[PDB]
Amino acid sequence: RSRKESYSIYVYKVLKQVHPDTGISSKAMGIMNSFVNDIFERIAGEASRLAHYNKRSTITSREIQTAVRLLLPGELAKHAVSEGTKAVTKYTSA
Amino acid sequence: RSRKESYSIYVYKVLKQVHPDTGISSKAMGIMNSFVNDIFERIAGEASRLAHYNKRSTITSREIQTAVRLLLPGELAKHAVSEGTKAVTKYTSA
Amino acid sequence: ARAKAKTRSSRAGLQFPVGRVHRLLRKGNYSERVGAGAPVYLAAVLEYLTAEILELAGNAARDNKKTRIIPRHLQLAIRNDEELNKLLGRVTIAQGGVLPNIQAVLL
Amino acid sequence: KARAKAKTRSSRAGLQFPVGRVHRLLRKGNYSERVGAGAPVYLAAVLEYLTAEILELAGNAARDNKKTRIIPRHLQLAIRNDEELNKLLGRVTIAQGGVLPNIQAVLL
Amino acid sequence: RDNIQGITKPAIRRLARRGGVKRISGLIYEETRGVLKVFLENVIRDAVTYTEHAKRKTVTAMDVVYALKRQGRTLYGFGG
Amino acid sequence: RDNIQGITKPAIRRLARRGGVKRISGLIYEETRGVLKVFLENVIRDAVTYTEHAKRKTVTAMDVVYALKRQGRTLYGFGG
Amino acid sequence: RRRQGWLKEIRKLQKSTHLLIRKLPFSRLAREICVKFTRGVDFNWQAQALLALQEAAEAFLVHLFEDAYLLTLHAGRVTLFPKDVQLARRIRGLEEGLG
Amino acid sequence: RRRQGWLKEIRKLQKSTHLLIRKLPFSRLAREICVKFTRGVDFNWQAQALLALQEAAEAFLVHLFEDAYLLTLHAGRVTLFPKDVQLARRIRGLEEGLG
DNA sequence: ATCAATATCCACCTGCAGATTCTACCAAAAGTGTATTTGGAAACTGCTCCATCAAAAGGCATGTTCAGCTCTGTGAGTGAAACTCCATCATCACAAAGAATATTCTGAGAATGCTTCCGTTTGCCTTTTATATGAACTTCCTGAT
DNA sequence: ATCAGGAAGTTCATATAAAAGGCAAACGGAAGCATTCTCAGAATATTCTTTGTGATGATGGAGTTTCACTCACAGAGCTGAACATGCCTTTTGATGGAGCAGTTTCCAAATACACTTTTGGTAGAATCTGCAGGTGGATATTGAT
Repeated sequence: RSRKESYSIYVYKVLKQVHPDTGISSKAMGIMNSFVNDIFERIAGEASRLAHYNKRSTITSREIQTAVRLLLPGELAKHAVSEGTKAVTKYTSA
Repeated sequence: RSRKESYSIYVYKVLKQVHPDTGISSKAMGIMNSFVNDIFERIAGEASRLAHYNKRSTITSREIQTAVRLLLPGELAKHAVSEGTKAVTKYTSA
Repeated sequence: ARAKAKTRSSRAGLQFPVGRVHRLLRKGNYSERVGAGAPVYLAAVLEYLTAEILELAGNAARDNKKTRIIPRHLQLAIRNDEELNKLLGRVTIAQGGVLPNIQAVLL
Repeated sequence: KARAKAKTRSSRAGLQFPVGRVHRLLRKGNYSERVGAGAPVYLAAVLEYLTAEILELAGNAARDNKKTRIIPRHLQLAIRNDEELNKLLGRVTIAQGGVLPNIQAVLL
Repeated sequence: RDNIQGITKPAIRRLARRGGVKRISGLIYEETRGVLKVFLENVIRDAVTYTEHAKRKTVTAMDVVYALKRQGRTLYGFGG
Repeated sequence: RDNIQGITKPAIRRLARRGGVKRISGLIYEETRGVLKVFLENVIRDAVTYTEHAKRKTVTAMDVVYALKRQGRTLYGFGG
Repeated sequence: RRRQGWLKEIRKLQKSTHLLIRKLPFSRLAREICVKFTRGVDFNWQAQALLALQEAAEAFLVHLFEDAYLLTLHAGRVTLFPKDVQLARRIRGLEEGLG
Repeated sequence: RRRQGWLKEIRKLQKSTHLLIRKLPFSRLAREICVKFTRGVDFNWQAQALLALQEAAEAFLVHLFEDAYLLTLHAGRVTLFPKDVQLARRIRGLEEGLG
């Protein structure tokens, strides 16, 4: 059997800290897996066209920020930007 | 000034083998110039994805053939496939 | 000798794998080279959206007296929420059903 | 030595579109790692066919409109009066194109 | 009896009740069979195209999912 | 006089005639001004985002074309 | 003396998640429409493809009747005619509409 | 005595191409809406962006009235009411419809 | 069924805006060897879809009635297109002007390449639990009064 | 204001399928060091966007009449949901089976790579022409007899 790797053991870790007493069935784990694989291929595709309109070779954090701000609508983007800036600040510190 | 290449001298050659007594204006040259850049990235983006779904590293002729057959509708992807095949089979015999 | 290995996910304080996001940005042919802050940003954004939907789905599961989330509850959680309905607009969720909505003229 | 002269591979295939430029754009656009040598030949022929498909209908519309030079309305009509180009260029607005001259029949 | 006649009157009635339809005309039972055939023709064509490019004779679930994804009907639940 | 009141009555009537409308209610001159504002608020936001990423202060034609292209409204004629 | 049951039927169907077309009458319709594109060669389907295509084909029809029934209530009617579905597939466009 | 001229105005507007909104009341509306997104910073607009956005903001409205007048003719009316435009923007959906 | 006015169409003139044609020259496409690697081909296995048979019952096909609709017509009353007029506002020209975009040269910090080693992730048995199902009870909601 | 009777909600027990849990291995993420190389930064030309300011005729705003259009209502006639009844397509399930897709090895032909030379494509000139506005006649509506 092949490797067949996915996001099923990370979506569950997020679930066990947004609702500590709630499991999730198998098909509703496959749906969250497909959702993550879709939002990934959406944000990375928009960042790849942003890096290619401006003659860059590098997808830094700035293209991911200006791709989140184009894809995600409304207050969801303004929360996601501050969720990511905190994490890259904590990364560059440590 | 940068070089700013385009398809403007080739759309004109294709115009003056199907209508030898007909000219084309600058803005209708720009529209036919944007049409080609649109269908180019449409066919190349579909054939970049066929060869990534199937774990390939080369966009051959066969990916462009099935991407033409996916994108172009109906009785137009029946002529375009033949126009490409009669160009490849005379490219290789040279 | 070397030091102790620390994962970039646990260094940035995330839960999604920054190593896997870096590998899938290199192997996906999006651009030539990939910076070092782009997977740390992207894993944070993916963790945020997943933590959004798994909390609305948890509320919709708790309101139905069940302790396990079925695809019906994700259909309800995404379609009742104003901006996740706009994000996942043209998306069919399998075994999901519809929202209960009878036109008020018919009653 | 006796270095032989160049034949362009647009002319080896008999096309009109540049196979070298199309090969370079497929190679620089980051679509894949390798690019096969038959792929710009196939794609340039497809692009030439579609360009001839539209410029022929645009020339016929410019001839029907008692004119010589093709303007953008002569492309709007050429695309929207055709069942399989209207389906391809469906979510495409064409600047200075106007609309089709449509009036609903119940008004007349 | 034809195969499109297997999409019966209780099935179209019962999909229409899920959509919320109160009274259902007697001519709609062929219009729904006309729309369903057009949808299945547009989806099975790309399913077979993605199958034939990979040199198989088995239309897997990912081929139908990729046929739906490129028409703007992204299906979640079958691998993606 | 607000600037959305610059989208006058005969311009809305003149667009509806090109759309092919025989008679026009008077309450549509506010619905049209409320639809045009939402379309411009969705296109100008993405044009401004593409400008700010490129570190500029001028909104070119390519930024507007990239804003229209990603909402499914591909515009031909201004560089694509 | 008869009573209504449509309001009890709409409510019991909109809280269900299962499929409404039977499995085999769709599993042979799809395999028949496949033959028009494979040049007489009989392709195999998986069992997860004839559900993946049925899940899409029913979520298309349910939303089509929801969009057409607004046209029905729009013209003053209650009864869903075919001239409502044929307009809800025209306003949606070329992609989302037909097919 | 008053003769009908809507039939002579639809034909002379469907065979022309030029823009039907005057250029300056659009050219300050776009620069007004552009303020709210740049945090008070006045951006400069090119002269080919205030046309490449007017060419789309009129090709949206003309197609919107063409898709709402089918709803007006569907209900037996001839007069185009706002409940027609608000329905034709709903049937199109989230993407093609609003915005 | 017929005469005036008029909107449409057309025949032609020409000013000029714009397309066409003519030239340096520069980047880039093509030819020639070199080297490395991807993927078509063959062997094989183990997964998995097609086919069939008995049944079994549940859901569908058919007939019939009747009450809830659709459709058409009518009249009252609302409201939008047509029409006039003039003053406000958009269009144009333009001289300048000056911010802000585009181009060029530099080096340093960020990204890659390669090696080693170790810690994470997934796959496969094993238990333990949430949920479907049954069955009686109780409320309660709708038709009738 | 009053009862009937099925519909729906409660609630407790129970199988059982499904989810959580434990354990190995392989593979890939990380540490570390040597190397390249992209891009932010500084200096500079030059393009092109903004603001004014005047001239000005093009066009929208305001108000008043008149008649095509929307809307509510009533009545005739069609038709679709409800109900009774039988019976026939779906469904499970079951194993055999055989077409088929996933895995592994090997190598050769197609693809990249590096260098040199020719050559075609873009930018910037001079130059020629299609067409839009204008002027004026033949003709296809639109009354109103």
